[PDB]
Amino acid sequence: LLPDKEKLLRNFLRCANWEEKYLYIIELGQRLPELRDEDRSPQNSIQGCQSQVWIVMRQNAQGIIELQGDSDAAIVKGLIAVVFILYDQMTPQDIVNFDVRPWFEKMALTQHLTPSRSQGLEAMIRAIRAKAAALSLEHHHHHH
Amino acid sequence: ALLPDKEKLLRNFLRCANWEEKYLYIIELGQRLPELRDEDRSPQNSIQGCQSQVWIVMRQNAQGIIELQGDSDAAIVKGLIAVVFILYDQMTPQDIVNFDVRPWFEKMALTQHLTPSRSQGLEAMIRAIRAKAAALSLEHHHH
Repeated sequence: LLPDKEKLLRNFLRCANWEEKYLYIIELGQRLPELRDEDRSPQNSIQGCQSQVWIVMRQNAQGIIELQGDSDAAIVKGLIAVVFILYDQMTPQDIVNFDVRPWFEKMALTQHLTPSRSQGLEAMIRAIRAKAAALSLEHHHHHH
Repeated sequence: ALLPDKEKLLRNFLRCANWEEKYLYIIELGQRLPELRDEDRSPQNSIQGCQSQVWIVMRQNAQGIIELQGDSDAAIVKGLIAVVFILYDQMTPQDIVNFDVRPWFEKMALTQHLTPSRSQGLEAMIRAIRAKAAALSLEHHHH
């Protein structure tokens, strides 16, 4: 399976150099479960990642998010796994108020990946939070 | 192959803006290598110590120039092969023997920030080539 966020950060920082870090991210991506051919459709497409990206978020029998995704770009799929780890086992509202910025700063991703890659990472985060917000946002009564 | 010359190659590396762009450029250089002749890929032209399958075939044409072709099992290593071919482009065996690559690898910081084996594999292919070059350099061309 995928390590929790605490272990991800510790293993990442334990890598002796950036090639090891880069291949570790890709390795995690390859560990993601296969995406149902049925879910690999436009409805689940994410734009702005310089590649094909698919992400599906659904709530189980309880109110906890279950995330699945894929990318035709290995490094992008790895970033998908990194975000899944950080948002793992959270309710929609937990995802909305969870600040991931400090985790990425510690990993120093934006400083080692291409700007285009970093933008793709921001796009998926924004897309996941958007989906989490649509499930928890307030429909204020003064707006009915 | 259609690749920049040493001089251009170096400038290109200097322009890389981040670890990833540089890493992928090395992979790109490998992707620019012509495919090896169907089974030119022999245990003979096999290089060892590159933490992967590496093949390099050396040839000397009618003009005494060394022509090199290669391929690797690992994309990054194949990029390192491409770099080596560019450095030795259009050289005679003797040229390859007295060419000090050290200053070039140093300015490119080629294997820096890569896993340890990369610089080991790089050293492997260089000694392999220099070895063959020296052998040929003892038997001189015409003039």
